[PDB]
Amino acid sequence: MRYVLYVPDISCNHCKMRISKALEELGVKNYEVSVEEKKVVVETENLDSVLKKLEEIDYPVESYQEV
Repeated sequence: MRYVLYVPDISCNHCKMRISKALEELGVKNYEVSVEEKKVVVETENLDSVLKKLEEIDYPVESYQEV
């Protein structure tokens, strides 16, 4: 299923990568990051694993929502 995280730590361009590296190594297969809108979609079967990974890269998510 796919979820639009809200990651305000992506206020910067370097921050965009921090997520992606950790998502690729998490093993997501469909995702997008936005520094413009401080946002991440992931498409995965355990969202928890993503939200965990986000906190464990120092990037606490505010909220998410399914799309």
